[PDB]
Amino acid sequence: GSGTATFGKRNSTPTHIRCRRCGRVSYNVKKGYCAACGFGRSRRLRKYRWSKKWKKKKNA
Amino acid sequence: MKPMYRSRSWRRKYVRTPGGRVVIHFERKKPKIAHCAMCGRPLNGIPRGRPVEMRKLPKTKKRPERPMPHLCPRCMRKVMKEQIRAQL
Amino acid sequence: ARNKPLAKKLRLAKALKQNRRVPVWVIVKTNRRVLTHPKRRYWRRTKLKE
Amino acid sequence: GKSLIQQRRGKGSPTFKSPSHRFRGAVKYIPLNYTQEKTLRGVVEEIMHDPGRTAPVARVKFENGIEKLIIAPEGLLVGQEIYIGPDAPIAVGNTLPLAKIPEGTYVYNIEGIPGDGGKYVRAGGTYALVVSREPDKVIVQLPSGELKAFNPMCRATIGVVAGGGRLEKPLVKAGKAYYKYKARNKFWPTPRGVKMNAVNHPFGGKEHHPGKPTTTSRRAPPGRKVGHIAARRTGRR
RNA sequence: AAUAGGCGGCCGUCGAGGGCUCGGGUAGAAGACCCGGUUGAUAGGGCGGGGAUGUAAGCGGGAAGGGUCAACCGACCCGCUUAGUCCGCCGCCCCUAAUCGCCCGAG
RNA sequence: GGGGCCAAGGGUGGGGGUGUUCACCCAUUAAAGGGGAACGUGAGCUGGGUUUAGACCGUCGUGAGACAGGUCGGAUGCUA
RNA sequence: GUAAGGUCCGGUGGAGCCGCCGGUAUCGCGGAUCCUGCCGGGAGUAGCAGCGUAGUCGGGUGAGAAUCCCGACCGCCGGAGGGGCCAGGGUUCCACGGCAAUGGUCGUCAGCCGUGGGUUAGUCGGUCCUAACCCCGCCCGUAACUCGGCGCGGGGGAAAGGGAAACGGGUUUAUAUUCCCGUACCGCGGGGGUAGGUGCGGCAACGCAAGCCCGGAGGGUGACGCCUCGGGGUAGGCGGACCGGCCGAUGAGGCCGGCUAAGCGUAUAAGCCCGGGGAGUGCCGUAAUGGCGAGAACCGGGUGAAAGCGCGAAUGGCCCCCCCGUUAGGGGGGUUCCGCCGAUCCCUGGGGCCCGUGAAAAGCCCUCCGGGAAUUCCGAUCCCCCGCGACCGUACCGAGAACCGACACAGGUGCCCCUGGGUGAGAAGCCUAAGGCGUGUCGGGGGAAACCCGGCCGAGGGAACUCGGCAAACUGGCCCCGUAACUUCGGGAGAAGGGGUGCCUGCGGGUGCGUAACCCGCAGGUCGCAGUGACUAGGGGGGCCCGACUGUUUAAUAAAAACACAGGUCCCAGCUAGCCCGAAAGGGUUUGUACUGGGGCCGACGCCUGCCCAGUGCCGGUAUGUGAAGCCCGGGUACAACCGGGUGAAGCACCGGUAAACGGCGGGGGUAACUAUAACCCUCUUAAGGUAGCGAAAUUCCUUGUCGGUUAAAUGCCGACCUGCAUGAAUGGCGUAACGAGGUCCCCGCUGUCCCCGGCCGGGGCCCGGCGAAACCUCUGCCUGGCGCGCAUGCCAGGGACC
RNA sequence: ACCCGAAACCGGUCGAUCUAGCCCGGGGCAGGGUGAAGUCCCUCAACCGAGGGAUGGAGGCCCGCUAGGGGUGCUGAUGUGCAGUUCGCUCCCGUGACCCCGGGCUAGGGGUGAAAGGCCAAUCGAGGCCGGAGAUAGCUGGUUCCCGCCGAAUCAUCCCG
RNA sequence: ACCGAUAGCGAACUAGUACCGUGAGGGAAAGCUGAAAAGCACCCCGGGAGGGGGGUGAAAAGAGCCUGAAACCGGGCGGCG
RNA sequence: CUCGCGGGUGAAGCCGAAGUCCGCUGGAACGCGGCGCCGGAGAGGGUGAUAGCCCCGUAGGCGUAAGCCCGCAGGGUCUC
RNA sequence: CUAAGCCGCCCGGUGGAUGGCUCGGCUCGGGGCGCCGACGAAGGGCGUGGCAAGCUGCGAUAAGCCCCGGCGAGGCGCAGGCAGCCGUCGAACCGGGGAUUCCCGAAUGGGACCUCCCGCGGCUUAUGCCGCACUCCGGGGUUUAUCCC
Ligand SMILES: [Zn+2]
Ligand SMILES: [Zn+2]
Repeated sequence: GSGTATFGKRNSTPTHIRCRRCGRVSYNVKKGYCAACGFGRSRRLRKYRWSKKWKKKKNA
Repeated sequence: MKPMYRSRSWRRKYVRTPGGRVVIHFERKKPKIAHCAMCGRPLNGIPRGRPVEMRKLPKTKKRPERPMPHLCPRCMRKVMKEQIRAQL
Repeated sequence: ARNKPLAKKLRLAKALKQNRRVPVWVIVKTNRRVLTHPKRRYWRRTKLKE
Repeated sequence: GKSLIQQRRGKGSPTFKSPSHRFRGAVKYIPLNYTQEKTLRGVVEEIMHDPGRTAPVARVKFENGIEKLIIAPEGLLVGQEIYIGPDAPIAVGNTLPLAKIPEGTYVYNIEGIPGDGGKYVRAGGTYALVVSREPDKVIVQLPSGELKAFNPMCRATIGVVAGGGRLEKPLVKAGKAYYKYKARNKFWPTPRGVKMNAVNHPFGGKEHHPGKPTTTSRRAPPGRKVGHIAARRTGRR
């Protein structure tokens, strides 16, 4: 196992869904927080200086 | 069948309609009879049924017409005698 | 799938409306310069982002 | 290396937490302000089996209207009347201050300090012996064989805890053990450090044998206290 | 067989000799080889021979017994019955198809 | 029978224990010869021994472990 | 021009470009298993088989048909390849018009392309309640936080848990409990009348319409585990009669249809209960357990489920017949019983098991407490009628092509819920009805081979094969008889071994009203090689090692002797404890309390577990020595730094306990008597010198030890010896019934494993028509003897060779 | 610092749809066999006691292609596969320490582990993502136009050399 | 005194777009007709795609559009065979 | 401080000279030869070729609401 | 007059190099301008065109609406089409000021397994408006509740 057969058990609830704040499909639905912006867990946006995606968004 | 009806809390009956089709009817299991407060013995004069069936009936058709309808007659006599003896 | 929240249904509707061919009169207006757009999708092959 | 089971238990993960929602509730005495200088009578309503208690429990409805859960003593009768207070008769099921219990009596559910709620001698089939009664302390012999001094105003109940003698019957079946320990979420089955890996246990290794004496100092740090901890002696005496 | 042979015959300076197509295995992975091709028994068909199983369907009679000890039912047996069925074997009979047609070829 | 010469056309087989080559043994036989070919031959086969990862015993080491010491298990790709 | 290169001539092209001097630079291509793009040989080759081998004949369409459509015939699944419906998918749904591309071939076809359309709710689900659990506010910690956290207050948390209410007929190309028709129900509010406020019948259990509004308390229900059994009922099925149709010979016989929802009204069964009654040399009762002066037999009576019955409801659905039929329509009949089997589907009761105890809350009903009006008045849980019931989902697949795995993937997800007839114990195997399909999708040809993979058989011998009986074969179901060593007395056990088995004609027995239905025996006749005739369907026995047993393990080379287990035993801890997480706050064990919590080792069961505390470790004491800072004293410094001494905790030194703590258990001096043997036996190096057991062993080097058995032959196996290189008592010793896809040896039987291989079946291989790649590739490619980096197609001398 | 290549180390964050463990709520396992405790009955003798038949349904019991689960041998098919773990026959468990589903918790020197260094999204003797980072190496490979002139060395001392 | 579409920012253009991973996050390819569409009216063949004539344009530069190298493939020509 | 006034600056923006003169090639002159002009403008771009004078623009100048800045004048406060 | 095959030239196919071009990049002395938000920001979701998919712009007044000023005959975006409409009562376009500005989002009256739902009070006839998060500051009331304005 561990391969093709195990990949067929992905019919359960998705781990991440659309986020009401950032608009990305990264909202952890079971834990109730976003893995992209931190919505539902932090008042301020989730930004890290080792991450370049928020700069990619604006071509900065 | 639907997953909600796949549960055994529903009772399933196979019924054939006048048009010849075969359908499955579902309904909820009836509650158990009321029991005595003290000795836990079955009561009388209290019909079994769901809340809708209870509300379908009038007041006098849901409990016997005697004091302390929540106790069996033996416990009722016990309590009444004890109370009067204590009073006197 | 049978039971859908309204917002997800609306997003699916928007994607469905998005998926369509380029108008022939638009092709004529651009003089065969604009033929296709990046948002074309095949349901069995290209899945929605959500 | 990796962590030990005893270390992992300290973090309170669901693998190690007590499922304290299947049980019947906490068993503690009525607040001391009710018991002191006033005796109350209660009626036993029902006797039940508490999933994790090692002893049966009982419900008591008191004259003042308080419903409480108590550890039922051996021989308790449903519908029986019990008393809690300083002026209660000496009998099984009654709770008395330790200063009012004649010497040589068996008691259970002894308060460590007056009003705490009872801490000592609550397992099934256990009792403690009241040895002496002094103005400053009451000496009681506990199941472990220790003579402990209690404040005279500590509250205790007369009798013995029901359900004694369990260990007479063997469990026989690994499945019986499985259900027994699952009822309490106690770690079972258990591994052996000698057959663990060296990364996992101090005794681990390919050769199944401890490489060091198994008596560990009391000053050893966490992650090292395994085997015989601070053992004065070992072996068969 | 680079000394790449000998002989008889036919043809050439339109034309001998071949190929595809045709009915078949003394043959066979494709090719190739072999018989026959109206100058005919190559295959099919008809009849006969010789074989392999083992006595067909149908009918008549009997049948342990049952049944009103009647009518009627009955596994099975006997006679017509060396039967019936089949034959990747053989002989005789041109009855059917081996026809029409196309192509290379030395000078 | 013992020793030796010419002679390589042919044969030189079957079984028991052992992974065995070898060696030993059994009944036959004229004989049951020794070797080379990448210790011929795994894009021919088998995988018993050997040489990973699991595990047991003995010995050595405080220990992790080790043993040209035993012991059980352990994959063999191909369209020329 | 030695050259890096330059310049001229002839074509294409349509817009910029160069000589010389002096400066600047991402300034010069064959490699880097270099990077990006394109294109080659492999190649018109492999693949388009294996797990379900499926098509054929007429007709139609269309330019074009093996592949599309209709009819017939032959087939496949038929406990799913059929029916219904989640999650996931997201328009794949429906009609029409099409074939540039996609579809393993073709295509008029489509889950493809283009154009239009499709999802209708008071009753179905979310919405409401709460469970495990999560979040926010205060509070404490943190340098700090979006970080960690106990306690309070608040909120969330199930589309299969709890939880108000609807069924049937018809309708669309595509929606139906949603749309139309018929007939109902629940929630809220309103308008009349009435019961009651102020009423009755029963000894009783109880029967009743049995006041209204607000707040509170109590009780019940909601509300529950596993195993097993009785009783009642319903789906579904079987047989017979009789109305219609089809087939059949317009014989016998066979097949099809003979149907009935919610909602209203209505009763008993079991349990429980009430009144009378007054028992034992007992009585009554169940499938079984059982009940009785604490009230049994026996009489009456109350309350109590699933169902059935009546309306709903025959005009509806179904079957049939007739007049019309260019087309479009219109009418007339049946739709009735009996007897059986019977659920895994419902209702209701017994009984048994737990060192296992198998949820909460909203909601609903009843009673009781106080409070508020009501008299030409108040007023229903009763009867009749009227008004309002919001928001979101609702199409379709639901999988061998609509999901995940890059795919129209033989995997996984969903075997998630259900299964007519015959044989049969059976939801097995086989055949078949309904339903579905010919799309587990390339077709055609053929003694058309060799060879490969699946299958069948095989004379004589029967393991001679092989590391090893790997693979295959033998036995096989049911009934009767009959069953060993050993044993933990339960087992071993279906040990082993032997006999029978079909069909037909009748009798007898069980339960039964029944010649209904299901089982159990007896007698006779008879056929074959074979009667569990297909299908289904154990081969067996005797030794040894390991592990007691069921169970778990390296997903993807190890399933085992490894792990676990019940049992044994040791250690810490009396609670603010013991052990543990953390930076802290606080926390786990803890809704706990020695029959407990935590920490090791061995590992069912039987008999037992010997010696050693010097070594290491742990524990207790610590008189005495040493022992840091701090403090004190003297010196020194106009003050300090600095030097000397005193006090001196823990820890070490020191003393004692402790081996089911780590681990060890030799050597000689010797030994004498008989020759070896040396056995008892006495003594020293350091703590003691291996006890009971077992032994060439999963431990033994010499080693294939020696002796005996097994074979004709024995590096094997079993028993024994002891010389144990280098066995041993809880890192346990020895033994052990039952158990094992564990390793290992032998015997009967069986067989193509082999002597020695030979036939046959289906699928590939081969040819033809189509779609069509990849691994790989310095260029090329004959040999003998040599040279060479020491094993060359390419070099040297020779040989040979048409493509 | 002429250009390229490491295994690795550190920081912050993301994952328990696979899989490991535990909590809450649910669905499922044809058919047959054996026969534990319990409760009894009959025939004769009766000082003892012998002989025979019933009922009852327990079990980490037995057979079993029910469903479902596992993966022993063929070291079979396939092995540029149907498939980056599959298929067939054979085989094992199949009322329990059983199988499965929805809602939850445990997160990287950490979790979980009937203990195999196993599992933690095809990755596990320390996961993935991004950043430190163009890390470093005495080790391997590469380094592009022509002609002209002269033209070596692998040997002495010292270095964890 | 920078680059001139494999260069220059990843993006000269419907570019942090399409796409890959549950996630954190990773992240392309793709410019040019002509001066003016004057973008081929009509005829024959073909089911269609398109082919041959004939027209437009200075030049098809014919939209698969400025130039059109090499690799590779097909035909003719010259040489060997 | 501005009931008031003046000025500066300040959005879009406005003005701004000189050939479309003959001949040749050309599909089309920005080209070649000839004849001219402006220039505080021979920077750069487009226009059917390479254009000081075809067009934009440059050389040089102008205007602008609100806002901002400075000042005049009047009314106050405060400091030595 | 040799079949396959090899090299060379010509033509043709395949491909996209080279050359020329550039509304895009990169770098830079000097110059200008530098914060937006509860009067609800930035990022995002969904809508919006006659034919309209992407981008761009806008928000149910939805490639737009109104007022002052500049320009002066065309205009309806990238984007070369059909049809139609707007403009001399001055459009398009440009600078300034206004109006509209769905939903989520610090998101705030309470909730999010789905950027959608459920609430409580005054005004209003009703339509329909205005208030209600937490942690505080300066005040008032009383119920002393951190309860209300
Ligand atoms: Zn987010
Ligand atoms: Zn009672």
